[PDB]
Amino acid sequence: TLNGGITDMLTELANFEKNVSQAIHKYNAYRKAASVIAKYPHKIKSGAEAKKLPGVGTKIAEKIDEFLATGKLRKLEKIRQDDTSSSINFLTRVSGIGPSAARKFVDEGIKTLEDLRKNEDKLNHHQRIGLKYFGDFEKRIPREEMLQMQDIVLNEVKKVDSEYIATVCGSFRRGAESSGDMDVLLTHPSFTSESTKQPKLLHQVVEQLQKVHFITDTLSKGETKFMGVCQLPSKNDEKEYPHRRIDIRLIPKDQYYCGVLYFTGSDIFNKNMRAHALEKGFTINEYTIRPLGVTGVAGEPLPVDSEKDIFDYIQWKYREPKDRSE
DNA sequence: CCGACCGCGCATCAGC
DNA sequence: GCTGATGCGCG
DNA sequence: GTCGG
Ligand SMILES: [Ca+2]
Ligand SMILES: [Mg+2]
Ligand SMILES: [Mg+2]
Ligand SMILES: [Mg+2]
Repeated sequence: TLNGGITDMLTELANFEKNVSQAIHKYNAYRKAASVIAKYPHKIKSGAEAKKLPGVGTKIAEKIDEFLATGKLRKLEKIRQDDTSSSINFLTRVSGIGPSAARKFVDEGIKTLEDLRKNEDKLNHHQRIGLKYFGDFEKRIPREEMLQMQDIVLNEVKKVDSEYIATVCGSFRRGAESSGDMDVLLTHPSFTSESTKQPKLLHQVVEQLQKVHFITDTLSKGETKFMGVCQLPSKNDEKEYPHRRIDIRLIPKDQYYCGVLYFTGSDIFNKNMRAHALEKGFTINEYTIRPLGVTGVAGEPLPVDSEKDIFDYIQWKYREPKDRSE
């Protein structure tokens, strides 16, 4: 947190551009600058110093000078004062409400938690669950609780079929002491890039977890991706644990390494890595890495036997998960 | 300058 | 019903 | 908003 004041300001700018301006490229610009600054091992003394980092340009450097000088940013002070902007920023904190819906609700005079509660009829299923657990979803998950959650998911999955393999990814795999949610990567030998030998592979796991009352709500669900809600069991006489977000992704077994690279993140790391891939003449998704032809069209999937193979193709030294928290 | 900025699953809607 | 676009979300 | 060519 050497430069926490600066990274916080940039993150707030990023969110404004995403949520209010709907300017996704500016959102990404601010996030990139925040990330490069967060990893910079010196306390920043000037905008000039910051501008030497990639992703920090003239405008952000000027903002950093203002912030260092006064401890604030006039641009943000004004944004905080603005009713429409503040309302839109708030509503987007509900899962399922993005920039477009938030502005639509604000138009219709729905702009507070109270307003949402009285207008449940205007929400879709995802938004209604997001509102229901608004408080809980803002809380972080102590790694101690992530470990208990891991034990439950891994054991319940084993009970369904011993051939499943469940891997907890995201911030947890990066070694974080707390996580925003739980991300589970699932494989089964019956599901590969070549064939699907059993139907309902994801379904059966989701069903078992609902049966033991671990999964409590569903935000969205398909053949390969589940997004929903879960909760640890609590003991006699004790307060219940908060409800938590859970994501489950079923990946073809022979594409596990690309899948775990993707699902481990961070999100900014993934964007950085994929961009570099392109520069090197490859394209990366959660399934494969493929060479780009002279025309720029993706060729056939390259052989991958480890996460490190992917790094090797794009000529990056291997980075352990704990070093991917960008 | 300026285009180029990752990549994709699921839900919802418009148009047919 | 299907296809395509869009919104939202995952990392 | 940034920056590579
Ligand atoms: Ca996230
Ligand atoms: Mg996560
Ligand atoms: Mg996340
Ligand atoms: Mg997640």
